[PDB]
Amino acid sequence: SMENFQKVEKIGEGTYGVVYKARNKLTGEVVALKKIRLTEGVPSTAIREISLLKELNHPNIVKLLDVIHTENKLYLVFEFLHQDLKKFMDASALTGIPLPLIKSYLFQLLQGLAFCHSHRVLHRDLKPQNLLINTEGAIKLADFGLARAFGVPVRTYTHEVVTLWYRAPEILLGCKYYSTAVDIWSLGCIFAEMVTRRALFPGDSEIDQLFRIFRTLGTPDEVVWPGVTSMPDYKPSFPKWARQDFSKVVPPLDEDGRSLLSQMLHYDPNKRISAKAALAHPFFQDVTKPVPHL
Amino acid sequence: VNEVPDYHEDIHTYLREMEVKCKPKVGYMKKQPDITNSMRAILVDWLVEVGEEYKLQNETLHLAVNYIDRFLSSMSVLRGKLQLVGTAAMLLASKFEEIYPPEVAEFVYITDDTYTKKQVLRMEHLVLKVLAFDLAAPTINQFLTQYFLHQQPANCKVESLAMFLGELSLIDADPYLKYLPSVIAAAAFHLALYTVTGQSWPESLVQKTGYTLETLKPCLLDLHQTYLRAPQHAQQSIREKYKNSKYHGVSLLNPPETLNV
Ligand SMILES: CN1CC[C@H](c2c(O)cc(O)c3c(=O)cc(-c4ccccc4Cl)oc23)[C@@H](O)C1
Repeated sequence: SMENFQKVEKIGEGTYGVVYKARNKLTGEVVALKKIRLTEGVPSTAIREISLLKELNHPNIVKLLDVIHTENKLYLVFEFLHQDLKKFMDASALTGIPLPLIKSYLFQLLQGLAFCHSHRVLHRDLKPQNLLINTEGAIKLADFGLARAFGVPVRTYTHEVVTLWYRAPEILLGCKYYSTAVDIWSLGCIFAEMVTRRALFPGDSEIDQLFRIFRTLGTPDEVVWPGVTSMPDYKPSFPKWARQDFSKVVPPLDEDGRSLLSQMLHYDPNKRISAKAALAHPFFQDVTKPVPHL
Repeated sequence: VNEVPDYHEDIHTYLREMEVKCKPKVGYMKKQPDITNSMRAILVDWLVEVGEEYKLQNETLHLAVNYIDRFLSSMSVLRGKLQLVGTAAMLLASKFEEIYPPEVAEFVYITDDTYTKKQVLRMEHLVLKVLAFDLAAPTINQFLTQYFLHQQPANCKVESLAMFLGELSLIDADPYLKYLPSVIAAAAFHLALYTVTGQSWPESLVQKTGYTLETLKPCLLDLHQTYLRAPQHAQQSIREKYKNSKYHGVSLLNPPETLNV
C-alpha cells in the first residue's frame, strides 16, 4: 500500500494528523502524504474532505491522487506543493511582494474559489497557511477539512467556522444563514495582507474582532446593510465609528485595487462581489503568471 | 445570496450530471437471493422513525437510502444483516450532513442490541470501501428546494406536501428505482401544486429543466397512485411524521381524484 512510497521529511502537524513529503519509487512523482488521526469510527472531517476533493478537479485546487485505507491508518496522497503563502509573506518581510505576483495569485485564488462555488462547496477556512504555492508560479486552495456541500437555497450550518481574523461579519453577528460570501470576505482580508504583509483585522475575541472591522469600514446601520440591527448578536449600544476612506486603509494600492478590495469587503452579503464576477474586474487587465521571486 | 444567483444554474447542471453517476442498478432486487422489495420497505420505514426520534434532517434520510441502494447494487446481503447495512449508512449520512450527529453508541442502542459496536464500525468501513467515498450524492430534496424558488408566491403547504410525496417514493423500490431524483421531484412538485392550488408545472421550470408534463407523465401516474393508497400501505411512519405542525399537517390533505393530463 505504502510500499511504493519513500518518506523524505515531515513538513507539518496539527489537530488533523501530520503531513510528510514523499517520493514514488517507481514513477518518481513527489507527493504529500496526509496521515489522518484515529472513539467514533472515521472522523466526519475526513469523510467530507475526501468525498468533496474527489469531485473537484481544477488547476488552483489541490489534487487528491489516492486514498489508502488500511483499517488502522488513513492516508490521503496529494500532488506536492513546496511552501504556504504565510511562510512566503514572512520570507518577503524585507521589501515585500511585487505587484505582478500579487495580481497573479489573487486571480488564481478567484478561479479556484469560483470552481468550488459552481460545484456547491464552501471552503470555510481560507487563510494564508491553507494556500499553497510551487516553483512554477501557481497557487492553490488546500485543507478541505472544514468544507461542506451546500443546498440551494442554503440552510443553517455550523456556527464555529472560519479562523477569527478572516471571519465575515454575518457569522460574528450570529445570522441564521450564510453562503458563498463568507469565502469572499476571507479572500479580501488575504488581498490586503499580501499588499501590506500584516493581517487586516487581528482581533483576540469575537467582540474585539467586530470592533476592529467597524473602526475601518464604519459601524453599519440600516442604510448600508438592511436588517443588521435585527440580527441575534447586534447590540444597540455598539459604538458608531465613522467610515474610513479606503486610500487610508491600504495606502500603497492603486485606484483599481481599491475598488476591488471595497467590493470584496462590502457589509451586506447580497451586494458583496462574487468570485465569478471579480475575474472581470479591471484590476486584472494586465495579469500574467510570474514564478515566485524567492 | 442565500439563493446563490451567480451559481444556481452551474449547480443545477452539475447535479444533473452527478445523479446519473450515483444511480443504483434498476434490477438489483431480482439478483439478491435472500431479500425483497418488502424487506427494504420495512428498513426504510425504520430509518424514518430513527430520523424522527433523533431530530435528523430530511436530507440525511435521503442520502442514507442512496448509500443503501448503491451498496446493494454490488453486494449480496443476508436478511439478518440488512439492518446492519442500514445502520452504517445512517451513521455515515449523519456524519456528512448533520451539525450534531448522534454518537456511535446511540446507533447501537436503536438496533435493540441485535449488533455490537465493533460490527457497526466494521460495516462503516466496508460501505466506504464499496462506494469509494463518493458520498456527496444528489437527492430529491436538492432538486425540490431549487424548484420551490419558482412559486408565485411561495406557499408553505405546497412545499411540505411535495417533501411528503418525495419521501413516500423512497419506500417502494418498485417502481421508483427506475426514475432519477430530479424527475421524482418534478412529479412531486406538480402534484403538490395542483392538489393545493390548482396550478400546474410552470413554464419557468420548463426552461430550467427541459421537463414537460408530457415527459413527467409516467412517474406522475405512479406517484398519484401511491398518494391515493398511502393510508392503506403496510408502512405508515411517513404519514405519522407529516401530521406534525412542523410540516403544516399536510398528510391530512385529501388527494385529488384525477389529474387531467
Ligand atoms: C494545515 N493544513 C495545511 C495544508 C495541508 C496540505 C493539503 O491539504 C494538501 C496538500 O497537497 C499539501 C501539500 O502538498 C503540502 C503541504 C505543506 C507545504 C509546506 C509546508 C507544510 C505543508 Cl503541510 O500541505 C498540504 C493540509 O492538509 C493541512
